[PDB]
Amino acid sequence: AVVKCKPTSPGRRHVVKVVNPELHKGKPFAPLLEKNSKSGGRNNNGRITTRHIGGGHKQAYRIVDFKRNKDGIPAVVERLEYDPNRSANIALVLYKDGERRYILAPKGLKAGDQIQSGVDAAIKPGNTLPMRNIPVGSTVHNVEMKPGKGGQLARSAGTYVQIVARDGAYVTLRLRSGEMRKVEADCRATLGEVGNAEHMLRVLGKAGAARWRGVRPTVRGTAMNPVDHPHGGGEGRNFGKHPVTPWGVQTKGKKTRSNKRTDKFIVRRRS
Amino acid sequence: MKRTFQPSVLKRNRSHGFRARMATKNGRQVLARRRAKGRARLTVSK
RNA sequence: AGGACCGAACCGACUAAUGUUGAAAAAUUAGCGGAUGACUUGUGGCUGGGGGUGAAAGGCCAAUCAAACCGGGAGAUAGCU
RNA sequence: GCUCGCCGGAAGACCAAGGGUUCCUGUCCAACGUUAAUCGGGGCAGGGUGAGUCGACCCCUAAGGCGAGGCCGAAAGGCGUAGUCGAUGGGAAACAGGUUAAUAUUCCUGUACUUGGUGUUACUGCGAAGGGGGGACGGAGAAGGCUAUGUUGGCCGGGCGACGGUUGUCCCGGUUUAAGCGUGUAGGCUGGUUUUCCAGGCAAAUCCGGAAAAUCAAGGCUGAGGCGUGAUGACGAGGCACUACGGUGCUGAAGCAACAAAUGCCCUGCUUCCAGGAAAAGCCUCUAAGCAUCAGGUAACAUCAAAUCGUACCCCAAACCGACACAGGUGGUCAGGUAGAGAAUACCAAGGCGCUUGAGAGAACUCGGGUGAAGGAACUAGGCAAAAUGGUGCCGUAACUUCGGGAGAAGGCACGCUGAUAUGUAGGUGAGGUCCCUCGCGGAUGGAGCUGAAAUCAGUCGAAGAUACCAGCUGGCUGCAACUGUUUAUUAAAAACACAGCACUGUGCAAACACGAAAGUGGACGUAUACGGUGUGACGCCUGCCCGGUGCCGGAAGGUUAAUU
RNA sequence: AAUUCCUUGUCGGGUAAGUUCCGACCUGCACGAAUGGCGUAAUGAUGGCCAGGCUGUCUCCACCCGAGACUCAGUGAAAUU
RNA sequence: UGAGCCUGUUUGAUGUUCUAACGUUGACCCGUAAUCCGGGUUGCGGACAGUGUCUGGUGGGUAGUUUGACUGGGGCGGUCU
Repeated sequence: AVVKCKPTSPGRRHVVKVVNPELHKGKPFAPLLEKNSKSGGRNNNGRITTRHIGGGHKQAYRIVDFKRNKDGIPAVVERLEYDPNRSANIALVLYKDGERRYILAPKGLKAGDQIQSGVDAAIKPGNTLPMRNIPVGSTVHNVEMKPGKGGQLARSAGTYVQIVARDGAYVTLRLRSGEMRKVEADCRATLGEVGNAEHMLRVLGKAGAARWRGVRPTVRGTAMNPVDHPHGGGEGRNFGKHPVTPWGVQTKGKKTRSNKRTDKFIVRRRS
Repeated sequence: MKRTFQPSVLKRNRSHGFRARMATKNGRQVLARRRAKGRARLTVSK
């Protein structure tokens, strides 16, 4: 649900929250945790290579299963959980042989449901099959790009992909950007779409909210001196030049892709 | 008012010590220069 | 509940007087702002000079910065005093 | 030696970092000490630091560093695997009294605890570089149980007062005791036991995870305080005999109860929120290769061991960082009384100091302060500086508004002391005595003793009762930036920077982009509801016309055009 | 008008007297729509103007309490020439 | 399908197909007690991609420098045979 806050303070006047009562209140499953340290945007030379990163809350990593092997064994859903590393919720599942795992939670999945993977599974949300075995015209998420590698497309909150055609050993997909693409028909996918579709209806409200997530302030190039940026200088407010990046490359229109190795798999670029 | 020099033995020894000088090719050149000049104290280590 | 209110410890530096071969190569006395947060503090670590870092003042990098310090080319050149 | 003054959340006491003999005793006054010096942190000589339990060393890892083979690079060299280092974090064990001129949880007296090696006896399936458990973790809030510690009464010893009174409802002092061992309470969490089966934990498993039956309803873990012992002991005002002025030998009274009460402990607990809150070992279990007469495991006794380095002194300062015996800077711990909301402020306790030139006089002028007839901003660029308001309870309070605010708006009234209601009220705490029951640190009744607000009525003193310290000035019209925040260390704190929100554009993952001759690394253990660049800057109503010039995006017919031949 | 040279433009308000201030007119030297246009409650050690209380800021200065300046004894500098 | 020689031969261009050079930051086995490295088996690409030498375009991202004299001061104006 989406809730507005009341204006008891100027920092609270403009806050909208997404509240979900079905998420677990407790500690996560321990045998599937690891430590994760912060970088500040620095590489092994010690230099800043990506700007505006630093600080925030401490987080631990949850091992999620993007391969979805283990065909033939049904699994049941135990609970849904909050994860600080991504923008989608996760789910804990228990197999009939006594094994536990974390998976991405689709839309409409509760506690007490069943799921399966393999060539001879049913067509229902949460099940996994190779795309050679899925009817054309379907909506899927968590799609592989090589057989046996793991999902790499449509993993964010509310996203999905469409199967548009099949021809020979390949299938054609429509992606969220508007692109049409080709992939081998032996790849795997999951039925449905990713949940938590209200994630984009939240307003942060104050600068500290962005600071809580590890984001540092942005300084405009027009406010610097000529020795710092191509946009600096002036007696007052002056621009008089075509906008460029901090390293002298034109922004606002120029294209940048160059990869002749993969050009045979793009059918039509995004419009 | 706070000033520039604030002592610490561990940091002193990790920065300018004998083993630090020996760990690198230029530090050995510092040691050779000082030996050729004939200094009574070669490094900061006691 | 809150980048909420009044106010000590703690962190700052808006006004005036003194001081200017000072008690002090930037301070003292009387007032002043924040004070559960984008807060403050101890120990260790990483980024090196046409390079770093910068909520951006050409600011800071050991009382030195529109290109640090030390040694060398070196007795640079000086139609000038 | 007697009097006076100053600090007392410090200007007292104990440490880490840093320094290194400044510590104690004898002797000297040339130089050092902003003056004299018989004195000194000065010169000279001698003395002083005692550990199985405090620290370091040692076992274990974080950020990061180095790195056999390896990949890459004109040389020099760069990055990295198996490994090995690195605390600011995890890992066994000790208390009270006495003593030196100078050391003490180390020396002496009394009473304790922990980890290993070897031997004897009695029972017995042991075994890891591997599997499982544990260690093991955020912010804020509330109120119940306690202790440190304080006040008063009872008890014991002493006193009867330099000037009116003081055998009493009077005055002064003391009333202290640990670790360990036994008991398992206020309280928190969790159903217990047996049998059978199984695509999981690389292989195995009696251990963990999962499924199906029967049976019992009470089992288990954690836990402050109090009580007993330790203690017929030690300490203790004072007395019996001399003093080297530091002290010796002996003796030695009382040593209880009530109330108030922490920011400390139960609490790594409980309730709630989103920004979702370290690693490895020590420790408890499970088996594999292997050994099974052996070796090994559990318990009881006897004996041996626990090495090496630090330990003096200063530590908000004359011993550290500032060239100085410099009005500056420097992290942790302890927290008495009266008034007070308080760690503010005033006066005191234990304890520590009067800051290393003095003595006179009482001119102009300069510095820091107190008071002012009549007027009340006439001063000045400008009410600059000064003067003024200031507490608690109650009455009462406008335009405008994003409905939260504006608001402590503005402007008012009461306030000391003594008596009664009530020889101390409403509340709080709680002993004897009487019953109940598995019998205990139990339940019900009961009210002695102690402690104790606020209000109303009638009186009374002064010019003044929030009497000292402490402690908001208020209202009306307008420019700029929505707001909390940031910045020119040392003449500029602002309308400048950032910000939540909005829009354009790039980017299909070996992503775009950035650091790198390269190998590689960040972006990210992320995947278009994601990530990078550019401009505007909460919110409300909005954002018109121009593609001729310079950029960017698409086209490919015609003209011009490189190496090469 | 943080924008207007001519300019102290012209009219109204506030004062005994107002080149600054508030409300209007339009002759915009040389405003104007994300190098954004017009508004806006709350907030500000931010710029401008008017009131009450208060006063040694002032007419115009007078007295007092402390630290120096002055005299005695000890020590004992500086810029410049 | 266009050019040379006596239908056949030599040599260009365009378009399908193939595997054996080359790529793999897909899966499995070993060195091994190892998310680096090498070898082996198997999928997917495939003479494309990528690197060396030569060559045309773009290139204030970075570097080395030039930007005259007379003159009732200099600049603006005028001038220099």
